Amino acid sequence: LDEQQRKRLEAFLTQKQKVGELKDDDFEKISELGAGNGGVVFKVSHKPSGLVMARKLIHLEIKPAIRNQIIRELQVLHECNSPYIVGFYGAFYSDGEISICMEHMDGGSLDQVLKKAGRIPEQILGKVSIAVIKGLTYLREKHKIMHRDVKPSNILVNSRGEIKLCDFGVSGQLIDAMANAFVGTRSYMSPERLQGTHYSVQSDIWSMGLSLVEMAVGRYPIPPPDAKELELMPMAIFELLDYIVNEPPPKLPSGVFSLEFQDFVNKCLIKNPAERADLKQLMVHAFIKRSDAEEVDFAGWLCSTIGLNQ
Amino acid sequence: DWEIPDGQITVGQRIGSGSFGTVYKGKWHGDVAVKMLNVTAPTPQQLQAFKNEVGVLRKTRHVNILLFMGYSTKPQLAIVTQWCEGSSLYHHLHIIETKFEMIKLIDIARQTAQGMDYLHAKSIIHRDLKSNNIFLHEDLTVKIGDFGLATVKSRWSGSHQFEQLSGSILWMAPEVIRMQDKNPYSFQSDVYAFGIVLYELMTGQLPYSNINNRDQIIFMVGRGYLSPDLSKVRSNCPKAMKRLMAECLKKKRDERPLFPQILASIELLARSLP
Ligand SMILES: Nc1ncnc2c1ncn2[C@@H]1O[C@H](COP(=O)(O)OP(=O)(O)NP(=O)(O)O)[C@@H](O)[C@H]1O
Ligand SMILES: Nc1ncnc2c1ncn2[C@@H]1O[C@H](COP(=O)(O)OP(=O)(O)NP(=O)(O)O)[C@@H](O)[C@H]1O
Ligand SMILES: O=C(c1ccc(F)c(F)c1Nc1ccc(I)cc1F)N1CC(O)([C@@H]2CCCCN2)C1
Ligand SMILES: [Mg+2]
Ligand SMILES: [Mg+2]
Repeated sequence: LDEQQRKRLEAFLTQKQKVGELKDDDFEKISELGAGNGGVVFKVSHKPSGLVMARKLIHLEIKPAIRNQIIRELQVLHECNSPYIVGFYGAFYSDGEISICMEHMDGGSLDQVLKKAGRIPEQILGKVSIAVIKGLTYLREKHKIMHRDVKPSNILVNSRGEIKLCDFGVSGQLIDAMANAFVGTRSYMSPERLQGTHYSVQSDIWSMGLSLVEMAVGRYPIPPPDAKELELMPMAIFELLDYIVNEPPPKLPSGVFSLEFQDFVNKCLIKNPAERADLKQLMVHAFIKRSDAEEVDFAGWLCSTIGLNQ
Repeated sequence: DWEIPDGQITVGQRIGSGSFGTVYKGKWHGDVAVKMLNVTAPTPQQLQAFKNEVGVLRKTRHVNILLFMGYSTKPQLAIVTQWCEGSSLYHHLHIIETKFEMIKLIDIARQTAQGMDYLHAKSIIHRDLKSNNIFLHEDLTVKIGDFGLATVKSRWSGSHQFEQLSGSILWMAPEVIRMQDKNPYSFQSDVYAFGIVLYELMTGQLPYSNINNRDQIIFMVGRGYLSPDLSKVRSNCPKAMKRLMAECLKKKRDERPLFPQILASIELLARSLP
């Protein structure tokens, strides 16, 4: 890995020893970090250890047998320990709510950031894609875990310039139980997965690509920009899903994005999950070879974009 | 004017968020259910259409229908309905796993067509029939709540409201999924819902139990490619019953029966029952 990463990975492990049983009365609410369409999240202080975490709260109505399995299966996250994966402090059920406790990322999700930034630069997106590719790999090799839903609000980022994956599918029950609860308006579901076929990291890669393009232009790219709004530089959910399956994929705009980057996404967004590139290939693409070579000040760009200092 | 004064409701414990509100247990001449609507955009055209809709719902009285006790605009837009003592069908079937007797299952379905018929008789489309909206008052009687309210199950931008899929989809007829029709909500979109409810009763499961993908379900049901696996009907469910369920579940909405005939089938099935 790296010297500075091994500092950060052990610094967490040691901050995690000061954490024991997570009791709900062991917590002080600081601020709300926002809701989602499954849970709501709080920045919180763990009274015993003194740490500061994020506490995702999922209020579900499921039979206890299932709940007890979801909790069992979330304890698998004590074993995810990559610099590309958000840290995990514990998970428990109390008072009708599953709590998942994780490290605070003070930058927020890339979605929060994309709204603060309009569109995101390619030099940046480059260093993001490197991170996601690395996180998706770390989940497939060492855990045989498919993320199941790569999207900008599931990538987190912090003022030390780290880019990390979160909200990934480590308990199938929990994904399932949350989705009947609140159907959204958008969809990162690859077209095979919408038709019942599942393809290991191939269906995640598609989500990534889509997310790349959304961040790159500043708008969710289905359907594509209506010719005129492109030069500026509502849809029914059943129809987005019909479009994803029965229409060509989205593409970057010409000329304003590098040839290497328009290609990287287009290989990501192939509707056939087998022609679509895999992790081995993306990792050694032109656009990644270069963007890895580019030295970019990520933390400064982030803190500038949020309205903070350095 | 069916409004209640501001400081009339003693809003209490927060209970849960649904497809179009957050419900707090209330106090108002006895316990109530206060649902704080997600539409907190009280448009001029809206507030007069929701006022009109509360007019119709206020005068709907039936033993299998949840009492619509009126509404509130101060603080924000709210709704007061009878508080149900006792758990919802969904909690019974899928959380507590109440071991109902075969005859009682039928009678839950009978009492439900019973009520749903009254709705359609008073020309009310439910739009959102699911087992979460059927409570078992003192475990005996069936009470159907969360009916109507089309004007606040969508959000508004002027005098036009975009109808959004919200909440859970398992009960949505395929024409409601697609949203491609004029008004896709119909007496058969309600009947189709009822069909899924029957599936819950006859199988003890929600449909599409083997698909942990939501969007997959949406696409496939809308496109006609997916419908409930009916072999999962428990072994001792009346042959006459299974068939009734499949009529409601007909993909093309116009093959589905209406509640007048549905309720009839059940009572026939009830009577002739060892
Ligand atoms: N560990 C975290 N640190 C900081 N912000 C977070 C963290 N986890 C989530 N958030 C943010 O808090 C808000 C709500 O969290 P979350 O439920 O994860 O959002 P969501 O992804 O849009 N919902 P979902 O579609 O169910 O995944 C969002 O604005 C997230 O970006
Ligand atoms: N009249 C009521 N009395 C008591 N509990 C209620 C009442 N109405 C709803 N609830 C409960 O309130 C919670 C959520 O309410 P609700 O907004 O109706 O969500 P939902 O019914 O699951 N979906 P939907 O009704 O289709 O929007 C659940 O725990 C219900 O059992
Ligand atoms: O909240 C989750 C989530 C779902 C399944 C699961 F196992 C999880 F662990 C989840 N959360 C989670 C995972 C790892 C870390 I580190 C921290 C976490 F909070 N999801 C999946 C989600 O993003 C959406 C909601 C349902 C539709 C598909 N996924 C929200
Ligand atoms: Mg998330
Ligand atoms: Mg209800």
